[PDB]
Amino acid sequence: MKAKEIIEFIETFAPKDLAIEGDNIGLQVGDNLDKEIKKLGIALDPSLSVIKKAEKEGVDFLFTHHPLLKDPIRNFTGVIYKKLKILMENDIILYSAHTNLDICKNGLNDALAELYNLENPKPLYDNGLGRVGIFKGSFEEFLEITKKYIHKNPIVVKSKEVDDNFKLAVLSGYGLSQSSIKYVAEKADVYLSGDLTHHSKILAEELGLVVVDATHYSTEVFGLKKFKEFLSSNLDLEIISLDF
Amino acid sequence: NMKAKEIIEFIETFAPKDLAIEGDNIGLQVGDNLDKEIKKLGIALDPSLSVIKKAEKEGVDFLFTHHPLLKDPIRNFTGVIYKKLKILMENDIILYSAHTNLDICKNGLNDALAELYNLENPKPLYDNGLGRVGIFKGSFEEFLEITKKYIHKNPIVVKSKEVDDNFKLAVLSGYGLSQSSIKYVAEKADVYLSGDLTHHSKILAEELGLVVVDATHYSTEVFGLKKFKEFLSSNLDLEIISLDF
Amino acid sequence: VVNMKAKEIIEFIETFAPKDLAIEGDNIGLQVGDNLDKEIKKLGIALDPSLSVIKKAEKEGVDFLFTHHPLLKDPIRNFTGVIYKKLKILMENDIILYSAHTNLDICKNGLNDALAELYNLENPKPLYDNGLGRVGIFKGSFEEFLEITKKYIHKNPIVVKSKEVDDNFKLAVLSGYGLSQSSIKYVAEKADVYLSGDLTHHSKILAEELGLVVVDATHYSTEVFGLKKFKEFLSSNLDLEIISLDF
Amino acid sequence: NMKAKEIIEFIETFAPKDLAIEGDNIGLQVGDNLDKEIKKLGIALDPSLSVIKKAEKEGVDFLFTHHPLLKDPIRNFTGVIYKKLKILMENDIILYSAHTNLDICKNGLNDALAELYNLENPKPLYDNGLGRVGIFKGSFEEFLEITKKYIHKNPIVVKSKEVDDNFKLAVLSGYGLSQSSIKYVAEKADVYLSGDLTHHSKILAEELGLVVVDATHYSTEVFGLKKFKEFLSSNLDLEIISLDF
Amino acid sequence: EVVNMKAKEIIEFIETFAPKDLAIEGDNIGLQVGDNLDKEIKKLGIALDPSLSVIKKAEKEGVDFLFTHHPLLKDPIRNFTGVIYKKLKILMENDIILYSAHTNLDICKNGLNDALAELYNLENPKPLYDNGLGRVGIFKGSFEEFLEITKKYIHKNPIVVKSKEVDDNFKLAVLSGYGLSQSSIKYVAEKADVYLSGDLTHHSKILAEELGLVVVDATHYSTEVFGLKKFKEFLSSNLDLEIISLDF
Amino acid sequence: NMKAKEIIEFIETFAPKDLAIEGDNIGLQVGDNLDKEIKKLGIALDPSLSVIKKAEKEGVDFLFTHHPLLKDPIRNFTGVIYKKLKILMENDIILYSAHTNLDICKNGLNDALAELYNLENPKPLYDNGLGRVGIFKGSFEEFLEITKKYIHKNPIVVKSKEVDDNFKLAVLSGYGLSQSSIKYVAEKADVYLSGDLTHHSKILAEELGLVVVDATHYSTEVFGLKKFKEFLSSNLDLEIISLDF
Ligand SMILES: [Fe+2]
Ligand SMILES: [Fe+2]
Ligand SMILES: [Fe+2]
Ligand SMILES: [Fe+2]
Ligand SMILES: [Fe+2]
Ligand SMILES: [Fe+2]
Repeated sequence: MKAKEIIEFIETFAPKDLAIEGDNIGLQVGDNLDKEIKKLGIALDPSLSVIKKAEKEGVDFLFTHHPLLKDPIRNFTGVIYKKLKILMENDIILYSAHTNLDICKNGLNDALAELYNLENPKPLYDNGLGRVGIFKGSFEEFLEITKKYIHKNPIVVKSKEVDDNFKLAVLSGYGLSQSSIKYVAEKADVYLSGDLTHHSKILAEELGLVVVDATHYSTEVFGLKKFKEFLSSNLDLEIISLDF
Repeated sequence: NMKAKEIIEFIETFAPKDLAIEGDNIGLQVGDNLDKEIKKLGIALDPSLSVIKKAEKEGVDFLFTHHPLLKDPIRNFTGVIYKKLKILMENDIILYSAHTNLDICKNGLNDALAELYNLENPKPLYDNGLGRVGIFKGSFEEFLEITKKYIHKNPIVVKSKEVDDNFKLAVLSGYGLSQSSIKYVAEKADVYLSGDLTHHSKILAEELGLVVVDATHYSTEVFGLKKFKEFLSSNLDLEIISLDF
Repeated sequence: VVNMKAKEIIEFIETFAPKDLAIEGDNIGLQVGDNLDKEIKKLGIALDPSLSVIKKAEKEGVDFLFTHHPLLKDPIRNFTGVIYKKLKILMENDIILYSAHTNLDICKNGLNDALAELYNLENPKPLYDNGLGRVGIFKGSFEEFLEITKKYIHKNPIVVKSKEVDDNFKLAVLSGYGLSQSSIKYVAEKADVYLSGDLTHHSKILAEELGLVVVDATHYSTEVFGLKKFKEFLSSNLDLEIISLDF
Repeated sequence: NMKAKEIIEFIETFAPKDLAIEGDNIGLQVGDNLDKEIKKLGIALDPSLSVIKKAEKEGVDFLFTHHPLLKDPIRNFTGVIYKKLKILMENDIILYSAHTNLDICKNGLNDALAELYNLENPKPLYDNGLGRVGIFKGSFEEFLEITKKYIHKNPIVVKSKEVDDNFKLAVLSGYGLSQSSIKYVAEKADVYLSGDLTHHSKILAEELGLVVVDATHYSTEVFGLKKFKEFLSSNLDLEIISLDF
Repeated sequence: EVVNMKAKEIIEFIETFAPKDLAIEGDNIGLQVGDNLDKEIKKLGIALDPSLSVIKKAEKEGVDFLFTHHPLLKDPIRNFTGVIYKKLKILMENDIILYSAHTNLDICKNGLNDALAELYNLENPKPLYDNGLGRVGIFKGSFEEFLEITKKYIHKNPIVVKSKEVDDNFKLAVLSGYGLSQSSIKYVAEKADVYLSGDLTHHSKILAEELGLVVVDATHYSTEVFGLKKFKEFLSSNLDLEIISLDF
Repeated sequence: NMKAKEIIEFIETFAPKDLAIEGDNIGLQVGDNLDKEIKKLGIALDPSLSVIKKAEKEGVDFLFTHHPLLKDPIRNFTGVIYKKLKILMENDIILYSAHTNLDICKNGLNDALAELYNLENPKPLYDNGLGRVGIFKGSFEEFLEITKKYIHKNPIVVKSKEVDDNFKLAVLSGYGLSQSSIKYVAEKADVYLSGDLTHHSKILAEELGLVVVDATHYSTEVFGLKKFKEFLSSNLDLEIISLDF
């Protein structure tokens, strides 16, 4: 397969126009997209160690969920220099699907909704991010699923008691901003996401929203693993994971 | 028999308001007549709803907090903010905050951390005076043991590289672990002690080789806030209690 | 005469003056309040949520305070001085404060319609694109228009008589503050005479240059005319004691 | 006798342009050759169309106004501004303004008001130098009588509270009655004399207990402008007339 | 059979050919200087620029209505001194109307860009930019023939940035006026082999060389005046009015 | 045996980075390890693709340019910038720029022009230090002949007016012929020597009566850049070649 064909397949699953405004999705680093691809690597982050591992494992198409850069730059030194040097010197293509992969059908948020078997799931935000629906079971059962499948030691902000058959909101990645807490508190009893910080914990306690931080990494890697299986099943291509 | 304005004078002598960084909402949060006599002072990290309820329950007349009531301004009064204000106003509880001016001032929250680790030749970490950095005269393991004994029993350690003895330690009380902070501090220190670590910042520290120790936002401020509470208790003839620590 | 829940009063008011009619950025709706199941015995109406209005509301046992102007235009993050005094009174008495501002200016039979109907404007149209103000032909003389103004709105309006006004002229009306320099420039292309409130020096000079006759019947009176109509409307439909506080 | 540039130098010695507040469009409004000989100088508050027509009718060569011709810039020349510019350009009448620099300078428009009321220990009201404030050594009624005799016969008085003798009086020539000004001045004075009162500012003054006297924008400026005109007449051998006062 | 027209009739005619809503966002088109548009017009003058020398020549020649492609001012002002004072004074004391059709004249059918596309007989021309500016299509011939046309009809010594060899039947982009900004070079490199426009500067030359876009600078003036002459001929054919050109 | 950081130190001593105007992207463009030993330094006006290819071909390990690689920041790497970065990174070629700091410094690109024309009592043209202006002690024709001999054989001359002997000459290396520059310099000089003339600026200069001589952006910079190259060659024991001049 050619790089552009891999990109075509991925964009059919996760169309770029589903990405939220300003999200740096698509080609991160690359020039010739007609090149035949020897090995595909999948990672959450285009980190320096991921990129070093890509070169070591002979990966020539590196797919990541997070973009290489959010903020644009005009000097190339330090860590970004080391990263670009490896990608360019080895002609490794770097391509990202970020919020388009969060939002698309069977994408990262759908993977969470399906894991918890949410009843009548809907998008949490108007832009399509996150899912919300009824968890048909006890709070304890929800926690066991979280601990078994996502993360063993989640932070639980137990802001109030949770009855059976509650509204569960899920957001893969960083969903625990203060403004998100305020928003989700109007829509759900429990909010499962990642990257909890102090001010957001206090706000959830005030609003009575139960928050479960199963970490940014794990709430995304759960769906990313499913995405990797989908690619492996459909493409005649060697595919490896680099930071999971 | 102290007046609210005299408590405010005492606090602002320790932590002058002009030390606060641009835009920080410090000073009087809620209150009108500052000639009011104050019988009981409450100290808290956060002006949360539960802290404010506890203040009312305990007969607190002056509520001092590190964090301001609001960061972003509002023009409607409903829900939680309505509930908070209602309690403060019907009890005429004054709410007053010292935030980054208390981080930055001499013997404030960052100085308290610097003194705990006995930093050699300490300097402000940032140009605006936030944080401290200097040499820790000992091993990484000794630095960790101090952290576990006095700050947080189990901090997250991002061990991005090996750390030699007599290393450069930067400390910042509260939330110091933004991505831009990681990048900045990596140029100034081997080890960075602060709070509120998140994923992108963890990855960035590993790339840069900066060892990051997250002893939490709460604990890295409450360490110094307890010192500030003792300082107030020693100098003021006033009943003083802590509400969320 | 019975008691209503606050949410029922709000629902009625918003059917008359829908919130989506408000112009961009206008702070309309709930100003101060939490539980809208609160039972309401006495509804108070005011132009302004002033300190004296709020004191009178407390004094008169008002449970629901409706005002045309919002409590705050610019948001705040400290609560001291006057705003402290106002909120303390409202919160201690759990008085709900609710506002309908430009949505009440713009809606059918709202404040601007009330003026257009008073002057019996022929073929009235909205004055601005956002629906604010009204303009049409006044079927009469300038003096007849002034006497109507004097009888119903304000007895001694300031008249900037920029030119002679012939019978059957184009009259623009805007309830409240409609006399900014940019408004004078805009309305000068649309009307012979502009009736509104809050005239200041640079706007007077500008009107004289443009030949636009301006009548300042005051911000207060040009809104209160329609606010009285609104109060009568509520009194006719709601079984509630309803009082006016600053008019 | 005199060239325009000499008239300008004299005015700018009295009211230096660097006194004008940021963004104020002061100085040469319309003109090219400043060596032009000037026989007749006209002074006006506003560079209005009727003032400019009168300048042309009276053979004015140099038109001085307090207010600038334009606050906001334009890139098309039609309607009233076309009419104004055509009269000035076709007659090579120079139009020059001193606006807030004339408000702020020593013996300028605000100083003229301070001196009329014989304010004790006067200070600038704002940090940028606008307005004056000091003690009025007399009763409220005496202050009002001075106001009515020398400034405007029927000022609007917002009597927000009782005013005792020897009160703090703030004065600002022109438009000083914005909401943000009311809030500011309420901290500094018992009584505020200025112009261009509107509804929201009246309500706010009542809430704050600030007594406000609107003696109008026009009259509170023209008082000092008449003084300025006499000063010019005393010092320049030039025919000098006033156009809108 | 030469008569006087009212200014508003001239404006109506021009705006029928080049409607104001074709002008790009922010473009200062329409009436520049003037008040009464019932003014009777005996002599219409056409110019590229409302320069001081053009306005002086207009006054000298008794022009009553001055039409220019470029607006008098792009950026607004609030003081009237120096050159703009000199210009406005001449226009106002003589009550000469100044009116401009700028990008609406660039974009309209048979406007300045179409005139270039037609001169090069572009095959299947399309607007170069989405807002309608410029034209692009196939030049059915050799690069050398394209050059000969350029030299004969537009400008005798055009600057050629020969970034690569150009084969016959290439994609030719044209933009009348200043089309050679860096952002334009980048954009057009994706759409054409050759870019004919005006006002080349150093950074743009380097960028064109990097991208392999052949750029031909036939000057800002000449790439617009070619079409402006057509426009003047069009007016002369349709209005029974004396019409002269002032800076061409 | 000299290190990249030592080359950079030498250059920044001559042209300190703090002389660069606000926002100018000067300093290290591409590079990581500045302890690297440098065997061959290349000097160029532009970090163009052809310059960078030539640098690789000639074995240049330190590439110095006047113009920065990027003015506007990017967050994707494709096309031409990909090709350029790849060549630099795969060969570990350092790219370093001194832009307006080299324009402004003593004996920098603008001083070099001022010295060529032997300007009398030269001063900076702009407040930020850009450009130079002073008296040319000779005729306009003598000035043109110097230009033709040393800078550019055939400069564009916009002869807006006649020029008397001993006129005021302003020089600015590179692109100095913006419309706002034309307006500014017309107040300070009779003749303006710079580069990159476009139509609107030509018209404006004719209106103002400012004589403009466009000796091209490239040539007015390369003149001083050659001087800078000789200065480096005279002081550093290093192979130094020029790449686009
Ligand atoms: Fe993420
Ligand atoms: Fe904090
Ligand atoms: Fe109003
Ligand atoms: Fe004024
Ligand atoms: Fe043009
Ligand atoms: Fe340059």
